[PDB]
Amino acid sequence: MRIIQTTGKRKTAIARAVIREGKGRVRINGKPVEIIEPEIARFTILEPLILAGEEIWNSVDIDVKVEGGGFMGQAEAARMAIARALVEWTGDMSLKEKFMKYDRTMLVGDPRRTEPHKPNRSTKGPRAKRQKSYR
Amino acid sequence: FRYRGYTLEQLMNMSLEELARLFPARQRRSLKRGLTPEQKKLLRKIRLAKKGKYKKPIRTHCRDMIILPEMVGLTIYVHNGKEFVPVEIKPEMIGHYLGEFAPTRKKVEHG
Amino acid sequence: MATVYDVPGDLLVERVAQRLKEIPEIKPPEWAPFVKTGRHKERLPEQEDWWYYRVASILRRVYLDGPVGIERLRTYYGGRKNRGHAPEKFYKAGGSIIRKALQQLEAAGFVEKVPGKGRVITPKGRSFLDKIATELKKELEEII
Amino acid sequence: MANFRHIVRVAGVDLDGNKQLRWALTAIKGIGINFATMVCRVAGLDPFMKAGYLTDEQVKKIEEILADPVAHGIPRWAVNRPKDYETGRDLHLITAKLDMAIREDIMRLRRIRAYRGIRHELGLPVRGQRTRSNFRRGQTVGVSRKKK
Amino acid sequence: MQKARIKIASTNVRSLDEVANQIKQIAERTGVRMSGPIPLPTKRIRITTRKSPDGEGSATFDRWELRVHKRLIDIEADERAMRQIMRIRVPEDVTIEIELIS
Amino acid sequence: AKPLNERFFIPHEIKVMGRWSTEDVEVRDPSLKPYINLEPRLLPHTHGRHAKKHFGKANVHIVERLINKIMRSGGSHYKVAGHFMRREHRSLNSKKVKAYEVVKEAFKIIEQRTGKNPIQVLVWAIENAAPREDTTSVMFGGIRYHVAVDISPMRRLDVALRNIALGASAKCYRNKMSFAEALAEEIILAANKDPKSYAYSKKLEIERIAESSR
Amino acid sequence: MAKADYNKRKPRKFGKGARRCIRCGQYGPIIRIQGLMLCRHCFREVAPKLGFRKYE
RNA sequence: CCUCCCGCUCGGGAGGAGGCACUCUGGGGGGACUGCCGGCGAUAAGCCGGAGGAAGGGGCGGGCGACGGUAGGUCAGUAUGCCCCGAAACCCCCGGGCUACACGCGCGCUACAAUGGGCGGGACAAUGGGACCCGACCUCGAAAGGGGAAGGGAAUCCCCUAAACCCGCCCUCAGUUCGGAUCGCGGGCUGCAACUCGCCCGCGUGAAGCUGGAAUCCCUAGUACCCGCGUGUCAUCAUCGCGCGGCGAAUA
Repeated sequence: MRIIQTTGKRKTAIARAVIREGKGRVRINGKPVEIIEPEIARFTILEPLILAGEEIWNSVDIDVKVEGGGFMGQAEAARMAIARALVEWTGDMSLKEKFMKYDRTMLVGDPRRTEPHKPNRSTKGPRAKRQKSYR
Repeated sequence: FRYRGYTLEQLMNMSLEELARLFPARQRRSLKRGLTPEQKKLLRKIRLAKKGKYKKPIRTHCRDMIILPEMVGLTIYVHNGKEFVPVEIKPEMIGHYLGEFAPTRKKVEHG
Repeated sequence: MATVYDVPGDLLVERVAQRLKEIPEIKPPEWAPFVKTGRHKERLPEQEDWWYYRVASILRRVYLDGPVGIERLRTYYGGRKNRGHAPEKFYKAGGSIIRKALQQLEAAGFVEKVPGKGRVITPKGRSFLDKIATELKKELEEII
Repeated sequence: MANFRHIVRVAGVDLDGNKQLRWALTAIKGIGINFATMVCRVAGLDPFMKAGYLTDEQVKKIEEILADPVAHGIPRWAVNRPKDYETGRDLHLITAKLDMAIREDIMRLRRIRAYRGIRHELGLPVRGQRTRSNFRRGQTVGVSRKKK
Repeated sequence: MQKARIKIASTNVRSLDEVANQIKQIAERTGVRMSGPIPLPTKRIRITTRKSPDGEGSATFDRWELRVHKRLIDIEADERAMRQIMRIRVPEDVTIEIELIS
Repeated sequence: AKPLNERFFIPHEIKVMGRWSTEDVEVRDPSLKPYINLEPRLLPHTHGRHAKKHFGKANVHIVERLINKIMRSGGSHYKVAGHFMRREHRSLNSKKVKAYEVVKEAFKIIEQRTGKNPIQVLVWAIENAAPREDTTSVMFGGIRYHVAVDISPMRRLDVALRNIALGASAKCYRNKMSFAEALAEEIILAANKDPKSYAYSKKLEIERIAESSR
Repeated sequence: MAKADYNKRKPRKFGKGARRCIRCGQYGPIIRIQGLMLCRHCFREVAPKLGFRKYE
C-alpha cells in the first residue's frame, strides 16, 4: 500500500490527513463523515471528491483529523487537504489544474488569518472610537 | 397572625437555635456567626433597663442588628449620622433590621 | 459492524431512550421532572423521553471520556440564566438529574465507578450500545 | 378531545381561555407558568393541549390542589409563600390572598416607620439604587404591579 | 547512576541558548549519556497597561511582553558528574533546576 | 432527516443547496454574463474573500451576494441559545451562518409554489429589480444639474439584490412573513415585475424620475 | 492628659485601602499585584530597568 | 503485539506496548527585489497591466511622533518653588455620606419575537490565569453551595463548558410562552459586619417598550457586522478597561 501525509490549513482549522489504499473510509476526528449536523459544510468537503470522481474515492481510505474551531472552519480545512491528498496520489497535472480553474481555496490557504484588537480610546473592538457629540 | 411569631413570650424562651428556622437567611447569619465587641456592651444596657443598676437610656450606632423578642419594649436611640432618632420597638418588628427604623437621610420633598 | 462513532446523534438518541423504557431497568423517578429540574425551563415537560435522553447521553459520554465527573456533566449541557439587562452568562444544570442518573445506570450494570476515582463503562454498558448502533447503522444504508 | 368549550371557569368564577392550559392559569393571579405545570401532574392531564377541552370533573381536581398544595406534594420552596409572617408553615397565594398579604406587610412597615415602607410611598425602588434620572422623560416604572 | 533533569529557564533569548548549547557540549564527552536540550513553551506574560496618568482624551495603551523560555535536559550521570557540568558561568538571569531520581 | 441525506447524495453530483442543478438556467443577456456566478458551483459560504481587487466582487456566488445583503441590519447586543436573539434581527444583527438557512428555506418556499429551479426565478428577479437609468444630483463646473446617468451591469445587480433585500424587511416586520417566506414572495414577484414587489416599485420610479430630469 | 497608643487600629482586612506600593505610598491609586506593588504611573517609569519590552 | 465491544466474519472503534511521523513548541535559516515581461511616462524617477508562485509592487498589523502650542491636563501618584494650618485645614475612632432625585445630557448594555422560545441530541476553539490559589473525582443538597479528596509553582494537572451552528420534536405571532422593571417570601456565599448599599438560586409578582423628530457618530477586509471566551484590578459591586478565537460582508 502507501502512506502520503499532507496538511490543509484555513483560518486556523489545521487538518491532519492521511491517504492510504483500502475500501472507501471517510474518517473525521474519529467519526464517519455521517455524524455532522449541518448539511451544508459537508457538501463543501464533497466538492473535490466529485470533481476527480467517485472511482478514486471508493478505492482510497481517507482519515483526517481537523482540530479547528469552526464548523465551516473544519470543513474548509477538510476541502483544501483531500484535494491535495488526491493530487499527490495520482500525480498528474490534470487533477491539479482542474482544481485551480474551479477555485483557489482547494490549493491555496490564505496569506492572512486574524488581527489584534487595538488598544483604542476606551471602547469595544479593534477598529472603533468612542462616540462624539461635543460640537 | 397578630403579633409576629408563635407568641411574644415563647420567643424569649426559645432564643439560641429555635428562632433560626423562623427567620430570613440574613438575620440567621449575624446571630449565628455572632456580632462585634460594641454589640457586647449593648447587652449590659438592655439588662440595666429591664432590672437592677441605674438604667442608661440605651443609645446605639447598631444599624446591622435584627430585632429579637427580648428587646421588645425599650425606647432605642439610633444615631442617624447627625443625631439620635427614637423608636418604640413592637412585636411586629421581629425579623427586620434596626437601621431600617431610624433614618439614613433627612425626609423632605425633591425640587 | 458499528460503534457509537458510526451513527448520527439525532437517530441514536430515540433508539437508546426506547431501549431504556423496554429493558426496563432505568425509569423516571417522580421528584426529578416535577420541580427538581436543570436551571430555568420556559416550561417543564411531563415526558419519559425527557428522562430517557438525559441518560441516553450519559452512556455515550462515559464511552468517549474516562473519569467523567458530576461537575463536568452539569456544565456539558448548554443553557443560561438571566441577570437582567446585564447580558446572560454560562451556568450549569441540576445535579439531581445527573447524580440519580449515573446511580440508575450503576444498579443496571451499564456504568461502574473505577478505583482511580471517576466513571467508566462496563462491558454490559458497552454491548447494550454496539447492538443498538449495529441496528441504527444498518437502517441508514436502506433509507434514501 | 374531552368536550369542547371556549370558556370553562377555573379557580372560582375567574375565566379559563382557549390559549393553552399552562398559559390560561398564569393569568389567574397566584398560579404562574411553572406552578401551572406542577398541578397538571398531580391532577393527570396532557400539558400541551388547548384550554377549554375539560369536562366538569377536571375543574374540581385543580380547585383542591390550589386550596392546600402542601398536602398533595409540591416542595417547600416550589410552593408560593413558604414560612409566612413568622408562624404559618406554608400557605397558598391566589388573586385575593396575594393582593392582601403584600398590602398587609406594606401596611405593617409604614407603622413601623422603616426605610422600606415610606420608600414604597415616595416612588422609588429600595435596593435597585438609582433614582438619579431613570424613569426618564416624565416616565415611570409603575412600581407594583399592573398597567394593562 | 541517577537520571537528573536540568530544567533551565531564562527571561531572554540569547542567554538561554548559550547555556543550553554549552551544557550539551561539555556533558557529551565523559561518563554521561545525555538526551537532547528540548524547548518547552514561552509562557509569554502580557501586562496590558494604561499609559496616560490623566486617563484622558485618547490614551494610548502599552502592551508588555515578558517572555520566559524553558529548555529541559535529561542526563544519566552521577551527582559528581553533575557539578562538573554546573561549573559554567551562566547569564545573570538563568534559572537552573535540578530534580534527582534513580 | 432521510430527505436531508438525499440532499447530501444530490449536491455531490453537482447541485446548489442539495437539489438545484446549476445547468437548469442560462444567462441569455451578454451584459449580466461576466457579472454573475450562476455558472460556477456548489456552496455560497465559501469565504473566498472579495473586494480584494477592482472587480473582486463580480465572481461572488449570486446566492452569497444574496446572503450578506440579506444579513445586513446589526448593532452591539448578544445572541446565544439561552433566552437570547436580536442580536440577529429582521436581517442578521449577526452572521451569514444563520442567514444561509433563511435563503435555503426561501429557495424551498419559492420552489414549492413556482415548481421551477428556483435559481431560474431569482436570476430572473436580479435582471428586473435593477433600474436601467438613475439621476445623480451631479454638478460639474460649479453648475448644479440633475442628470441622465446610465447604469453599469455591476451597479445594476447591486441595486437589484439590495432593493429585493430592502423590500422584504418592511413586510416581515412583526408579521407572519418570515424572511424565508417574505424573501420567497419577493423573489417570485421581482422575477415577474409584478405590482407587488417593493423592489420593482423603486426600479421603475428611479428610471421615471430620471427620465423627467434628463 | 494620659492615653494609650494609636497608629491606626481599625479593620483593613482587604480591598484597596489594604494595599500600599513600594514607591509612592498610596491606597486607592494603582497596585499591580504580581509581586510588583507600584502604581501604573511608576510602572511606566521603572520598566526599562525591569526588562519589560515596549514592543507589542 | 495485547485487553475490551460489536459484527453481515467483509470489517468499525477505544486502551497499553510501541513509534517520533504529524500537529505543535521556540531557536535559527531561506523566500519578494519592480527581479523578469508589456504599456503609460523625458529611454530617468514613478504609475499601470501580465506570467510564474504560498505570498507581491509601502505584502500585511503594531511599536516608533521633530522644533513647538493650546499658559490644555495633573501640585489629589511621586518629585518640587511659594503660601497656609498648628488640639487645629492635624490625629484616632464608630456611624452616616459618595449608592441622595421633579428633571436635563453624554457614553454604553439589554430590547421591541417565527432569520422565533422550550426540550433533547450531536460537532467544534483560542489568549490566558491558577498556592490560604485553580480545583479532578466522589458524595449530600432542587440549586446557589456544603463535606470529603487526587494533581498541579505548570507544553505533562485544573478553571473548561466555547458560544454562534445543525437535526428532530412540542409550541403557532399576542404586548403574548415577548420583555424583564417592580414587589412578598424562602435560601447560599464573603467579611466583624452586605438596612442604607452585594450577587446568585427557587416560587409567586410581571412595569415601560410593538422599530423611534429635529439632529448626529463610527468604520474601508479577515476589517466592519456578528457570537462567545479569558485576564487585569481582584473577598464583594464589571451593562467597565485590556485581550482572544468562531461566522464573515457592503461601498469606496
